[PDB]
Amino acid sequence: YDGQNCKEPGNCWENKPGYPEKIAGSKYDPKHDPVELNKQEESIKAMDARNAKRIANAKSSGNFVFDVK
Amino acid sequence: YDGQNCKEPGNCWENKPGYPEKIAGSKYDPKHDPVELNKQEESIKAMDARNAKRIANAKSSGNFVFDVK
Amino acid sequence: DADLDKQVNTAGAWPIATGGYYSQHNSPLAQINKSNVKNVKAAWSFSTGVLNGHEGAPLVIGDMMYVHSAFPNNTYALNLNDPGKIVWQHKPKQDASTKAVMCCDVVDRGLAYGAGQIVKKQANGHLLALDAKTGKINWEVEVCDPKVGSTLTQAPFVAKDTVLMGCSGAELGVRGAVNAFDLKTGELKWRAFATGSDDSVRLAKDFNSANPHYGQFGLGTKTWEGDAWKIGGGTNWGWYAYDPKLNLFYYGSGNPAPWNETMRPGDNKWTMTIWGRDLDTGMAKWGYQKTPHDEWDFAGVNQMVLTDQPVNGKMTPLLSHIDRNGILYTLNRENGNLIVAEKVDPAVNVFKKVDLKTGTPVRDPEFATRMDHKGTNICPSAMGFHNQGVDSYDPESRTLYAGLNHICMDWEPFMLPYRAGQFFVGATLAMYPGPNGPTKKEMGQIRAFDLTTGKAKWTKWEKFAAWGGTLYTKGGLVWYATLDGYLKALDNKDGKELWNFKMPSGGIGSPMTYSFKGKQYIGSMYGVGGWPGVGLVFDLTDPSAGLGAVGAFRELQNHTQMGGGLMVFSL
Amino acid sequence: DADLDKQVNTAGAWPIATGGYYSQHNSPLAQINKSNVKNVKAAWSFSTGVLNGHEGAPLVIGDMMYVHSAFPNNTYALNLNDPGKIVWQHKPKQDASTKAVMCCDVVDRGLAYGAGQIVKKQANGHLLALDAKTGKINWEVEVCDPKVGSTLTQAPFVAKDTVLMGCSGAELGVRGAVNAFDLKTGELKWRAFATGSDDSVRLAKDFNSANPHYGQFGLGTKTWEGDAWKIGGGTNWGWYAYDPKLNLFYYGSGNPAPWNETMRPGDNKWTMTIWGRDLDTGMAKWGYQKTPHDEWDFAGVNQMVLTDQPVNGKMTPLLSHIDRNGILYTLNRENGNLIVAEKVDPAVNVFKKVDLKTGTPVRDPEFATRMDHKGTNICPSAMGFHNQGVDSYDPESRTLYAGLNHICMDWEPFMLPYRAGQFFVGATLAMYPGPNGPTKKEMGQIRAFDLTTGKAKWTKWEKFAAWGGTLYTKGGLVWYATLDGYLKALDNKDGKELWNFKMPSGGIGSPMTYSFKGKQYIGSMYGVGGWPGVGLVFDLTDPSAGLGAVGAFRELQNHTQMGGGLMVFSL
Ligand SMILES: O=C(O)c1cc(C(=O)O)c2c(n1)C(=O)C(=O)c1cc(C(=O)O)[nH]c1-2
Ligand SMILES: O=C(O)c1cc(C(=O)O)c2c(n1)C(=O)C(=O)c1cc(C(=O)O)[nH]c1-2
Ligand SMILES: [Ca+2]
Ligand SMILES: [Ca+2]
Repeated sequence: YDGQNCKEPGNCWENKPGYPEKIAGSKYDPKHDPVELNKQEESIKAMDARNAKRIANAKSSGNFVFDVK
Repeated sequence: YDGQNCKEPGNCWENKPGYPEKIAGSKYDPKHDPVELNKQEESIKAMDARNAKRIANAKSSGNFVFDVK
Repeated sequence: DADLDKQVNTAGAWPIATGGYYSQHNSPLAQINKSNVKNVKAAWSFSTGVLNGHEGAPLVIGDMMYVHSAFPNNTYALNLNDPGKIVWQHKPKQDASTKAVMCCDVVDRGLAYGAGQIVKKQANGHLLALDAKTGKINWEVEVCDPKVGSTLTQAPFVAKDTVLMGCSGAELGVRGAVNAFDLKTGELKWRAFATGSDDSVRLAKDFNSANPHYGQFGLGTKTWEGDAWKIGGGTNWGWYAYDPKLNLFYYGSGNPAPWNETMRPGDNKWTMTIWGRDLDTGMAKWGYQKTPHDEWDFAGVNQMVLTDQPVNGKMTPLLSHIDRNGILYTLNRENGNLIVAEKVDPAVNVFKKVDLKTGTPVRDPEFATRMDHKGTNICPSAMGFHNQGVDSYDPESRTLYAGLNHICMDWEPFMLPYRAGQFFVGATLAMYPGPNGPTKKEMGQIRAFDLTTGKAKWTKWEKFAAWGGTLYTKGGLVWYATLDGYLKALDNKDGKELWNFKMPSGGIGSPMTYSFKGKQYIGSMYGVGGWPGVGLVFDLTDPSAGLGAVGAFRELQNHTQMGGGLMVFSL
Repeated sequence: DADLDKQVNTAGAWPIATGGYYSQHNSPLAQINKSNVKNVKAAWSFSTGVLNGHEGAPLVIGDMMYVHSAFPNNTYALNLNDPGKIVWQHKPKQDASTKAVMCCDVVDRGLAYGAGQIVKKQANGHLLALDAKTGKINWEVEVCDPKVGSTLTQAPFVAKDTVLMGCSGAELGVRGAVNAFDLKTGELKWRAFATGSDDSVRLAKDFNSANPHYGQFGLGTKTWEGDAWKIGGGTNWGWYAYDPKLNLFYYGSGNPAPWNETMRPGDNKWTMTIWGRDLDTGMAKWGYQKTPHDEWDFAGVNQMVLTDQPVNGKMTPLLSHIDRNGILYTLNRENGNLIVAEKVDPAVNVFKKVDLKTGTPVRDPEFATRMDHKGTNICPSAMGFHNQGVDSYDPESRTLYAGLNHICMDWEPFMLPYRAGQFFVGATLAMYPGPNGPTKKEMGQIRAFDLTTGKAKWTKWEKFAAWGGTLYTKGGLVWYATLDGYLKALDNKDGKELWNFKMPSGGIGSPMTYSFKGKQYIGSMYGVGGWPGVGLVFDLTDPSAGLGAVGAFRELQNHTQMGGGLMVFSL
């Protein structure tokens, strides 16, 4: 794996000799929990909702307040 | 109470108008707990004992160690 | 915006952390020069009342100076007519738990300015706009969530009516993204992620049209196995650059997560990428991945320096960058063409070289990392041959004065699960000085480079890593602070040390300069910390602790202690 | 011992916190003078890496400087040939709970030196002797027990082969005592209490033979009701003085406990007493109680200054002292004869005057304190018109330059029980500026005095209290640090300000001076704290918090923030 063998432009990864092409089902399978993986997306969704509320209030009341629901 | 009326040399205290000459039994009685009052003395004795052991040991070991008992 | 531009064109002001839109971090002020620098003395000082690493540098707008501290991120405004009075201050109330998810000390790289406001962030993820004159809060919004390991450390960047801000946290699996907010309202305009679908990464229809071999569409998911990209890092916590003419801003995305390379097969795009994005829409015009499938934590967030110089004879709009991987890159900032890719020091061994034709590094298997194997004598180390320091450029001699690190490492990964809010590293390291120091003990260098050839002009060795960076002033001086506590000035011609002063603590920020009432002043923060100071800051003794930095910097405590403040100098 | 005497007689050295055995806190070094002081500049600086109040000043022995910090009481040794290298350091491991029993910030007034050792203490009650060259611990002993509210803050005092050390804690009912330890082994020599039986107080057979009206025997218990003297206070945490020819050392015992005067009828001897004790046996030759039955917390621990001056044409061995109660005292240091007892400022109203014949203050009932009554406009306040500052004396013009406080108060006591290890104050206060400042807001004064008449020669007003004290150098300069952050130099003739420098944080210690390689240096600690800075240091907002100091010093935070370090200056 010298990074010069590309199967597609911009895609030149190769498994190192002795290692699997795919780790799923191997001894290196990370076995990530699907729910755990989506926590960041759920966090941003809630965060964006709180900000939108803050921006909306200040726009109509003319006064900006952080704590609001 | 101007501090100039001394019953004995070096003893010129006087109760202020309306206050008792002795507070024991008055509404200003501190009611100190004899057990609490002796705490300091008890602490100093134990402390002196610990230091004595440290000094003795060092004088008879050429090496000073604090955590010794 | 127009206000910021006015300050930028005002002689003696310092409204931008990197010195200007091009981020050349230099100054035309020449009152202090090679002939009189020996007479420079301390003018005054100011303590922040906080310890830990004090990165960045203050801002000067008109006759006002704005100073910032490490966590809890306090802001102090002072009028230069009387440095003894604090006009206004902002002291955030933050949960102490925030510090637990910060990888590399509770640092803050600085404030920003725009539309008569001081733009400041807090480690806990809040971004605020404060009236520059009164400190009144105009707006405050959430940008990052510490609960999932996301925090804020980099300085905000203002261009036109937009504020750019990126969260930190790749060591906790945080998926990177540059967030854009309205300067006047704090409203989210858009955000461009480092991994994922082309829509989330925000790529223009002509993305990399000039260099198709760099890769184009669908790679944000294709170069990963499954949904590994969701926690694939790529955070951008470094510095930005902006070209008003092209309306493109530039920055680099960070390292992929976890550090264990075996747990994430694939090129891992678009982590470790130099970007050229439209400021208005955030759509990427071009993107070059410097380190496909990182195996060393070479977070590619380093400073982007824009310059205009003749290449082979013709004037060309350039972008230069010295990555953690030890390679000095110079590209056409208009289309992304790769022009220069040279090692900053011959010790670099992770790559044989960077092929300008294929555009990718020719990897040396002997120094790769992988499960069930202990890699040894790998250069650079994860701290890189260049980290968060801001370097300077002299437009006269066309030279970049870089603060480099000369540290290599031993590395071995191990399996671990991902849990939001917890660290997701998966590697044990040991770091030590590189092999080229005069006595094989030196870990820092101030090295001058020609950006069109990538060749060095001179080198000055330092006992410890040159973490903060350098400042260049037209008087012919290169200023920089050391981890051991000195502010120094060198002759830009040969690197000869001309002056120095022993500050209270080591410096990890880059010096700045301004003029007030006709006098030129030099300002530097002090207070050691950051990754190099973790052992000292948190009283660690295990050499492998601090992600392997404790052992390498064990002697630092014999030269400096913690601190937090600003020292200003002048004639 | 002989080693200390050697250092004392070495030009340019600074082996004693107060400047010498007589504690005149001055220096014959005249390199820096009125004609060139304007050219003084910062030489170097050093951060302790600790915040909170940084009292005291460093010691200089040979080419070595020893610096100390606030709690946890770290010690740093530096060779002046290279301030960038810490030769050795001692960083104690102490339980954080120790801070909870300290009344007035976690301060440390300094180190001592004797027999080639650095004598240092820790807030938690330990006293140690370390080799001055290597830092190796020769001996470590227990002196105070935080479990009963006793801690250590004052600087140790070395005379001959004895180390004098006194515990702090009167606000917690700690019975005061001066403890004497063998310089070489740390063995306890004797202990002299402030209250109790004559045997425990250690009174000589001829105690006060020259002034019987001061009181003699049996008063340590007779001037109290019952066993109240057991938790009677009288701690000595200030400064000492020593006369080698008479072999007498001097110091003042503190305030009685609790602050509620109604809970302790009687003169409360021997609290607030000026003592003249034999160094070998600890036996008191004389003792003068300045404030019988304290009603205002005028802890009588202030500096004792020994001078030899003509009184009405008659050369006399004197002892001068400016107490918290606002009275300047001058006594014959041989027999305790009272010579001068004058108000340092006309605002003092707790006493009409001090009668020289009766030897006691003529009390003004209108400004007394007592249960079920709120006293108002009482001057001085509990902070006193003089606190822990170390002042200086010019032997040529025979003038004392005093750092004073101009603060008064409202006070009301309340009943409370005594529980070992817990606070035992019993009073609510409100403090504010005295009535004589130019705008009635000024709380500090530098005032020059003739110690034989008690008359002032000149006054310089300061916005905040002059807490640290002053240093006088033969060049005709009065040096001092301010709470707001400046180190200043005044013309000793008229108090005219000739030079100043803005340090990182306010200073609460007194400046020191030394010589190295033919150059005179001025050193000053910085890092605001102590009682005046409690509001700032602990983020307090209630005006009555901090024993009433928070409200009075509310504006301090608009001038300075916390810090911790040393700054050195020279030509
Ligand atoms: O992946 C990330 O988000 C992240 C964040 C930070 C940061 O924001 O301090 C650092 C790093 N990585 C990192 O790789 C690193 O070398 C580093 C050094 C420092 C510093 O300030 O000294 N921060 C960071
Ligand atoms: O009664 C005592 O033992 C005691 C101790 C201390 C101390 O050691 O800090 C202070 C006081 N009292 C006190 O009365 C006071 O005014 C004071 C000021 C300070 C200071 O360092 O600023 N300490 C103390
Ligand atoms: Ca990283
Ligand atoms: Ca007291």
